[PDB]
Amino acid sequence: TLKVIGVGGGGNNAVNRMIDHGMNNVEFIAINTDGQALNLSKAESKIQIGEKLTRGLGAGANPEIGKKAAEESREQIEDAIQGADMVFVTSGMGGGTGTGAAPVVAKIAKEMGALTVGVVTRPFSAEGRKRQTQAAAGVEAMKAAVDTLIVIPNDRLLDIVDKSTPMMEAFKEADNVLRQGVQGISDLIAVSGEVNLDFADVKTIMSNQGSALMGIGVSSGENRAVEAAKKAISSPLLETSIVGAQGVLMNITGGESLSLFEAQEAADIVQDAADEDVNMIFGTVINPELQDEIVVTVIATGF
Amino acid sequence: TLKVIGVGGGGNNAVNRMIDHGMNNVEFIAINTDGQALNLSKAESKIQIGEKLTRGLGAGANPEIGKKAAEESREQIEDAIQGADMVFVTSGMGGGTGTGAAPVVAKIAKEMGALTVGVVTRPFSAEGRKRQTQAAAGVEAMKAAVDTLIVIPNDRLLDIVDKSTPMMEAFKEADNVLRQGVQGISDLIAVSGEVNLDFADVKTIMSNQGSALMGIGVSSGENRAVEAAKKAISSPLLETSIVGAQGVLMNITGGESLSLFEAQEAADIVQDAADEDVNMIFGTVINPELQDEIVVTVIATGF
Ligand SMILES: Nc1nc2c(ncn2[C@@H]2O[C@H](COP(=O)(O)OP(=O)(O)OP(=O)(O)O)[C@@H](O)[C@H]2O)c(=O)[nH]1
Ligand SMILES: Nc1nc2c(ncn2[C@@H]2O[C@H](COP(=O)(O)OP(=O)(O)OP(=O)(O)O)[C@@H](O)[C@H]2O)c(=O)[nH]1
Ligand SMILES: [Mg+2]
Ligand SMILES: [Mg+2]
Repeated sequence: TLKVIGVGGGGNNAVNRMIDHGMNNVEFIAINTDGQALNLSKAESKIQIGEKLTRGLGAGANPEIGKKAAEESREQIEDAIQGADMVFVTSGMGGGTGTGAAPVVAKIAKEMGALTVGVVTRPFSAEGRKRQTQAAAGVEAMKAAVDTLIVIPNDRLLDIVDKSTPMMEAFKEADNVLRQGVQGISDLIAVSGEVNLDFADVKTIMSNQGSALMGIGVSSGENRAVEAAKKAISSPLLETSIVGAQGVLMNITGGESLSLFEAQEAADIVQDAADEDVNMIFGTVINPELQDEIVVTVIATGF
Repeated sequence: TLKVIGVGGGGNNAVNRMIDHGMNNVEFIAINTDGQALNLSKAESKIQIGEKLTRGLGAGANPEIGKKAAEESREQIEDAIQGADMVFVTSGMGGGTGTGAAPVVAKIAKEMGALTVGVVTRPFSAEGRKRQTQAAAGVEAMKAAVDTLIVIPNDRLLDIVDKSTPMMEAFKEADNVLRQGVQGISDLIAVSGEVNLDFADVKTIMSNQGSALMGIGVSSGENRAVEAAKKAISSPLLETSIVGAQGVLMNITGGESLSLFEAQEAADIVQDAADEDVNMIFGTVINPELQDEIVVTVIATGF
């Protein structure tokens, strides 16, 4: 009676999240151009489009490919729609597959008679200008091919999460913040007994200082070192009041691939942000359970 | 070498979170007045204080009890400190146990020679005026008994989570938002086949409307009905632009205890917020996996 079709990479991930969470009496269909990513989809129906233009590879962030690739497979798409009274076209706008194919997939199911509802997201502004522009063009194309369209701008995703967070889960977040503050110091000073830092350095930093401020920044990807350091500096506690810090304690924790040059980089970032006479000591921790994300946590004292 | 002591209810929950997450080379101690809650603590060291004043019950949000209850057990507290070079006093300020005992526990370990570091949180402003005032008094007492004090105001917890959220986890949140939007409609209309709503009502609401806006609000506790409805109305998509909605679709999902009067209440809240000529239909879903929290999700159309 109801069919939900995830088109694109992020569209498939949302569908897989709809399945892992208990969802019944809905028929799932995964549409994508990445051959490998469709193998990861838990959806019953899987449709690969545009194999002649991509050879099983991704659409390559070009929405013009996504438009044609969906047109080349008009046959198979209509077959999966058959029998549906209402259809959900869930996609992430800004890419090449979802940005181009989702409007096509919508117009097919709409002209086939079903109630076509689009449920899409605008990308984060940090993803670049081109991805935002392509998304805007796709949302306009989506609006002209659906009965109703739901637009989720990722820039306002933080507040949607806040209103959808119960008070029980809120304290669980506060629990993890207290953990990150304590672990950020203990994993740096008392580190078993091969080679690490000592105590007298930490003593001078925190002995009878008084009020302290904390910042946490987690980042991954190419420029993960600069980004994680920037995120930690712009936390509400330290964005306006690290320049007066006379003592700084920094913990950088990363996966197996965490280079030592990457550690000095984030250290130099926090060091420059602090006072000129700052007394900064830092160290590095290798937690392999983190795949390739780093967690820069910094404590500031003095004032 | 390092000891972390969670004093109070929330203090124990943070310690248990420090243990479930892989944390090594630290000695955990749980201090509290709730006899049952200390049975739930995974900490190796457990200390119940003030059994004569509370008989194993909670301190009752009176910080004066927490001060004496920690003084009555000065003996056992000093025994757990012994051998520590640095001690962490993690507590939630605003209560009765943590607000009063944590300053005492800190001054004991500080005069015993260890490096005393306080890691506490201010309560949410939504928790009341008295709990904020008691926390402010306790933070002042904490500051006068520790070497350094870390203050986490829960009002700014949302931004700390944002900077500590990697881009991989950010899309996982967006995945769950798309799920909540689609599930909020499918669980309302096509509901198997005993007794529920029909299709022609949903057809008139969404046929050729165009742009739509979504709001999600999750709440639990005593006044959970009004709160969850208020949270959904003040989402970034609907807080400024539901008054012009000519059609509203509302899904209220709750646990086993979800009363039917509770459903009409939240419906009347959203109904009043919309336009006078609004065409609102709604329904109720019982998901027992939710213990006692409700999830009000609302779709708006028209404009
Ligand atoms: N909900 C959700 N959105 C995502 C996810 N990953 C990326 N996005 C968003 O979707 C936009 C486009 O990414 P994709 O959907 O993967 O692009 P695609 O069309 O599937 O991939 P290409 O065929 O190479 O163009 C990005 O700008 C992100 O904002 C995800 O895992 N979940
Ligand atoms: N980190 C964290 N903080 C919490 C948690 N629960 C409550 N809090 C905060 O702690 C403050 C006081 O709550 P509790 O710590 O439970 O008070 P308590 O002293 O342990 O309990 P009483 O002995 O009855 O006074 C509240 O205002 C909350 O803001 C939690 O689970 N984790
Ligand atoms: Mg992809
Ligand atoms: Mg308690």
